[PDB]
Amino acid sequence: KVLRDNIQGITKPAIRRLARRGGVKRISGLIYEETRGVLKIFLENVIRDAVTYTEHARRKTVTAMDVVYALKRQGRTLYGFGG
Amino acid sequence: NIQGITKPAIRRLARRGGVKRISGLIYEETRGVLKIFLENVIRDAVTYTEHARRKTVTAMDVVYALKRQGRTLYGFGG
Amino acid sequence: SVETYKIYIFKVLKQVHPDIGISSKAMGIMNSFINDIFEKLASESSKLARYNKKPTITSREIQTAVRLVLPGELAKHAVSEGTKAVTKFTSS
Amino acid sequence: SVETYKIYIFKVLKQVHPDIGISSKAMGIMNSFINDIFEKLASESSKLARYNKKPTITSREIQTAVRLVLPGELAKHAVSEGTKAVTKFTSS
Amino acid sequence: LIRKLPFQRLVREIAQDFKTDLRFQSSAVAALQEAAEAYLVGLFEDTNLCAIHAKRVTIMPKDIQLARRIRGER
Amino acid sequence: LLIRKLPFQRLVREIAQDFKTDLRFQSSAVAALQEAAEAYLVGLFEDTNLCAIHAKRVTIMPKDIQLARRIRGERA
Amino acid sequence: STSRSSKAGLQFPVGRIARFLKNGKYATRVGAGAPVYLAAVLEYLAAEVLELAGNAARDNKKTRIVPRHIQLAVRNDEELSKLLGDVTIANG
Amino acid sequence: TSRSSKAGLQFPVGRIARFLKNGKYATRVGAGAPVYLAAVLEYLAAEVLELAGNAARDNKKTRIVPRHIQLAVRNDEELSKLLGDVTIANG
DNA sequence: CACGTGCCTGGAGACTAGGGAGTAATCCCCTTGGCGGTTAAAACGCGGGGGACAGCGCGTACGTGCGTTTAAGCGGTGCTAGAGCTGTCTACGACCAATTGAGCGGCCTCGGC
DNA sequence: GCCGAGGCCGCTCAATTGGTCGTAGACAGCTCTAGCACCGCTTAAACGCACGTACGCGCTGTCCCCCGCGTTTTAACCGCCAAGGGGATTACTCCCTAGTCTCCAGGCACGTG
Repeated sequence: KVLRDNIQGITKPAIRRLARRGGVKRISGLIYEETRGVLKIFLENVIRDAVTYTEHARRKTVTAMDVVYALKRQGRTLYGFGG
Repeated sequence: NIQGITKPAIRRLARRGGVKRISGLIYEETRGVLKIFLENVIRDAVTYTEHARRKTVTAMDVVYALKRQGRTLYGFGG
Repeated sequence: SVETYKIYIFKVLKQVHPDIGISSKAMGIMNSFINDIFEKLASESSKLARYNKKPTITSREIQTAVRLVLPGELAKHAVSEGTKAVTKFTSS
Repeated sequence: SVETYKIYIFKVLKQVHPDIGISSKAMGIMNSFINDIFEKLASESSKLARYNKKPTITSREIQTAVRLVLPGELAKHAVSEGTKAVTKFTSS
Repeated sequence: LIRKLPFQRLVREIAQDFKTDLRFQSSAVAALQEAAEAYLVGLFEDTNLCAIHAKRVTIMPKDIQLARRIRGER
Repeated sequence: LLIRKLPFQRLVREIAQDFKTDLRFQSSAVAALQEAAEAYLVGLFEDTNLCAIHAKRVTIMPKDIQLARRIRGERA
Repeated sequence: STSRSSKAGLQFPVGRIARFLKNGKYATRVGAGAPVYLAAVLEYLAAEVLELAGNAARDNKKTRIVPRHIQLAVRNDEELSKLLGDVTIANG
Repeated sequence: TSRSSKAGLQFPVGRIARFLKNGKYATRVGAGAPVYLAAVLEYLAAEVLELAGNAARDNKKTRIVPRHIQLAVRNDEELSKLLGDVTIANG
């Protein structure tokens, strides 16, 4: 069950709504691929740290505290998912 | 005493960074930025001096103050 | 079963604003914020105790941690409140 | 009096570049670099034992600190070298 | 803003390259989605500042590149 | 060093006067502060140059520095 | 039988904070003024955050703080944003 | 014999062991932790020294000076992120 | 979501017993201050040409609407992997006393920049 | 050619090796929660296409305002001396906090208008 081409699940309207919430009025057609790349890098960093925390505790499930600690390493404190 | 950081000093710092031509209003903004940076670092350093019951600011205090800001400094007693 | 600062946060709210309440999720967020600040101050105080080779953590270590981790006016007001509390505790 | 990493860094230098020497200020910078990395990997190994109610710093904590501090390929090479060293030490 | 299920699939795909045969909690995926949306909104704010700087209104990939350069992200 | 030592030392003392009266400074402390300050200003000027190039310019104005600082997060 | 929180004039539990500082392995010894100083700094911080959140809720013609109102307290005051950095609140 | 010869390392296992004991990092330190810092604190020194020596060769020198270390830190993508913004004295 | 009632686990009072922090005395380094000479760098004025900024016209590419197609959200069922907790035992690390050589300060000597 | 990197030498404060002791961690078992897989129907969101006009971008011109240069001013910098605060170390006496047991009420869950 190989997974591939799932980066296109971040559809054009999703990126466009995110930009609208950020104040962007006009979006060029080349922003979308760049947004996919940036999101992929961010997710790679966070997931790498979270998997490190998961494998420290001898687990096969990534939990909310792992992601919270991974984000906290990045200076992106997250509240409401435990602590 | 902020005027001691003169126009050619700022110009040399800018050239070190690759700037080719400098406007006339850059100098005041640069002085303000430098003041803010020094205020933060010296505040942390003075806190560290207070912790040690001292009246002198040492190199380690400035090193720690800059480490709090992600400005790791090497060669001054590390 | 789990220790939380719900009663104390509720009391502080009832003092600052007598006509506003808190939702359960807001209490959870406030508890998380309090725990985060407590951990940030405790870890810094431990680091200062360790660096200076001090076996004990005193009020001066906590004062320095407060002045190092909080921004300016917050640090000043927090130092004032803490000194007031410590003086009132020692005297009485 | 003051213990420093001076002989060790020279020994490592005369393994990768046997013909290049090194200055005293470069000793200062490398010693500071080793100290910074050591306290990083020790602070993040103590915070992985405290937040687990574990009174021991095993090799597993050091590996997790290595994977959490160092960048990707650097971390992979470091964990490889550390595992090799621990295997050799346990075997002999 | 992002559909939940495509984001879940993307997160699992990325996690596959780091540790195989991995399982997730729902709270973990929700936390990742919240953090990712916040990060992208902040990036778009800085991108809009960069676009305003250059006297235009349409944001372009060079704006994202400059914002991430100044931010220090690689 | 690109900044003369005495003006920077006087500036550091003047700034420190507002945090505690009657401080003494070591020479090493002023040297470290000067090095850090010069490095910070050079990095800021690099970012300002990128901002100026983005706007199709070769002359940097204060708006470039403001944008660089704002994206960095120092001014808010 | 007067509590240590009543001797100081606080609502946060001095004893609970002391016990947290003793079982968290921050230092082998903890003084008598450190639990009374955090319990005041934390109370002041909670009061500040609750006051700003209540102001935000009152401006929105509501009389019960909900997680969105905390995200407007911390994202209007520069000091709180600098103290917490990039803070994301759930259901906000 | 020594604890560094068992691991085949050039760095002091015992000195790191006491630095990780007397620093009050944890109550108990394992037997394999000092032989894991020493093996990680030697790969990093090896990498930095290799890059510094490469920089020294590029400048037609036989010695590593602070300037060479700063160049090595700045050119390497990974070492720059590990240390952040590092200013090296006399660089 | 406030408000009332029973319970049980943790905070408080009193006490004694070591050891860490306060506090006084001393030594001698490093900081602060003043002064005179030289001289490198900063300041001032000026002429000019490079560039910043406004205006204008073109044509590219975005946004909005509309009809169609995709697959996401939901609600049930089913099953099993593995998270969380408890109990028991063997192995590993702290401590302490004897042994012995690696590493730090000082020197003399000698070749890269 | 000569001053900062290299090798040699004596000397104390570690690192090791060896035993013993108590307890922390590895490991085996078991109970129930929750994460994954599947299916079917609904329908909201994504998608593709068409059309118009908003605006990115290249070109042109004009004024202004940085830059390089020459001259005069000034204050940084080096060298020297004095004098004295206070950082660094040590020796002592005493007050603070850890560990224990008895005493009891604050604070967690759970049922309520």
